[PDB]
Amino acid sequence: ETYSYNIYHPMGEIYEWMREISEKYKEVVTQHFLGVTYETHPIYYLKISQPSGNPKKIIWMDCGIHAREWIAPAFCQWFVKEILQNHKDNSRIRKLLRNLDFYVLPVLNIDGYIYTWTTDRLWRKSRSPHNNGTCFGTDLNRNFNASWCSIGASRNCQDQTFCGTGPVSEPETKAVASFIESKKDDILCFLTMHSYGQLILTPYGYTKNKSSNHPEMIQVGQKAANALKAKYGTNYRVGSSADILYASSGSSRDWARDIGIPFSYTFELRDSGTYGFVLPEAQIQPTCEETMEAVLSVLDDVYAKHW
Amino acid sequence: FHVPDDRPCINPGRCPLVPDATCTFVCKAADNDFGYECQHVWTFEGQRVGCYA
Ligand SMILES: *[C@@H]1O[C@H](CO)[C@@H](O)[C@H](O)[C@H]1NC(C)=O
Ligand SMILES: *[C@@H]1O[C@H](CO)[C@@H](O)[C@H](O)[C@H]1NC(C)=O
Ligand SMILES: *[C@@H]1O[C@H](CO)[C@@H](O)[C@H](O)[C@H]1NC(C)=O
Ligand SMILES: [Zn+2]
Repeated sequence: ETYSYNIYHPMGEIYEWMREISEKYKEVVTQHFLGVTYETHPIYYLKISQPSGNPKKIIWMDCGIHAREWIAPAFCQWFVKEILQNHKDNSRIRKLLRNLDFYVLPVLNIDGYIYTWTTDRLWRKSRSPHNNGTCFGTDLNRNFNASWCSIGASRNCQDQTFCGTGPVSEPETKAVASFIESKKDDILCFLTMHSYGQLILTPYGYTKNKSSNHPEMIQVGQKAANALKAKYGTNYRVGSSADILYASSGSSRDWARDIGIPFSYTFELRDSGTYGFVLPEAQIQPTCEETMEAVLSVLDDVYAKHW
Repeated sequence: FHVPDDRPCINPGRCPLVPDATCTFVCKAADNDFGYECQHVWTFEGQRVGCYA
């Protein structure tokens, strides 16, 4: 292909990329329908799996739950490309694929993401109408059934953190949650990619309580942050959302930990505020390369726990 | 339809990424049952900004 991973792509190009990458790597990748957005845009994930007789555990990664965070879908595509281009020759990727399958959701909030290209670059929420169309959008990362709407979320539909009309009320959330719920016993690690702030966040947002395996989570997280910084010197902070970012509820990260997935992280990618959400394309390649180091460090650690 | 006037947000809460930003309630005419559409807009130093990551 002549598909550049060093620029931002509108949704139509991502639909075509998923279809092309799936056929070119058909021996190890399949594309699966999860559901449709409010506006009937299809939501897919890519499953990377090297066929074998071993039972597989699952790594889940999703990007673009928040529409304006363009660096996150860029990284999901970078991740996929790196795995696929190196899954035969690279001993470390070949290792991971002997026992893990990767499920990657490149853009979850497709309606909002299209909206940021067509109309409003700083849109965050979905595009579902509320109050007879007088307001639009649910914050999909406040819509999961994890202490739903208890703190750090609004019941006001005009607010950027609107939690929705009820837990798992939006079609995007339903599609993710029902699927994840059906695989939960096999999912070892849940990664949700966001921007910006250069943080690696553990549960929880809705309490300052820590999960039962919090020491293990921040050891893995800090080693990943160290591996990331080694690349270009980018500084990341590791800790629970409530401690180092702000309180929230209904996040997919907390919901995943609550249903028993042992490693659940939110990554907040570049930068620290100079450009914010509108990260220049000149920073896509270095952001993705350093983030790749972090993610493979996590996957190495998760893997070493079992094989 | 009487489109509500733009005004400061009422009890807007924090803007964690830009703590001193200003929240405005902004409505525009729209083709729906009530004739308008509203949202909260955050601005700092003359530019719209995001508050949550
Ligand atoms: C939220 O989760 C609890 C289970 O812990 C469940 O009993 C309740 O029905 C759930 N609500 C939805 C809408 O899934
Ligand atoms: C925090 O943990 C304590 C037990 O250590 C528990 O009683 C409390 O309900 C927890 N808080 C939340 C919000 O889950
Ligand atoms: C607003 O929407 C509801 C549908 O949920 C409808 O019953 C109601 O009549 C609508 N109001 C107006 C003024 O159209
Ligand atoms: Zn986000």
